[PDB]
Amino acid sequence: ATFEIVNRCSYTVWAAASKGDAALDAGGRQLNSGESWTINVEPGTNGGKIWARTDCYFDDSGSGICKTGDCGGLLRCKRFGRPPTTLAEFSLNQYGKDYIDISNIKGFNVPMNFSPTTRGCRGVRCAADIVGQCPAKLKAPGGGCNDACTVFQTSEYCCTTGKCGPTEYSRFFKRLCPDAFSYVLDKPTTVTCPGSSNYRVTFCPT
Repeated sequence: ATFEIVNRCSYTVWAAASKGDAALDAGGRQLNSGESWTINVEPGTNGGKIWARTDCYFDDSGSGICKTGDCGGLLRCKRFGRPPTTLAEFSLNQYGKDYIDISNIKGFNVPMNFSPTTRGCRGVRCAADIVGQCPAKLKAPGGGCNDACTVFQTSEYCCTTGKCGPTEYSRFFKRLCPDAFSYVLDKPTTVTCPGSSNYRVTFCPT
């Protein structure tokens, strides 16, 4: 499957793509404002994610640091990124269908649209100014809006036992972005697409 990753932000981002224990395609690349990077993701990839990283520095070897979304200091990510990260999440070719969503469970750094480029389903979007409107206690001093689990490390925020409810903090993310997951047990906003669909992830869609 193809994923065209498009940076519409006015700032550079370093795109990342991983399924947690491995890179997808090259795993990461710099995207200046306006640039597009097309990746190939193997059919059947389960639990893949794409995200933006901000304010990165990399040496000649591809080692360094990002202020949001850092994946072990690598340009080419092999693992998931450090919160806060808005997440485009997908599982492909799962009993004949693809499943896509956006999540704010690991916080928010960059606004996102995640849409099919092929027929048969709708896109999802989280494009509100979550960083600007972020509750004081959630603001990440390194940049972005943290989720409550990251900040407070409680069973209720992290849904550790599988029995958690919405919270004042999850309701903030849900109010700004109704079509993204706000907490682990949120009413799902996952979209079913035809198996083997192709996609575009656009940072800063509006």
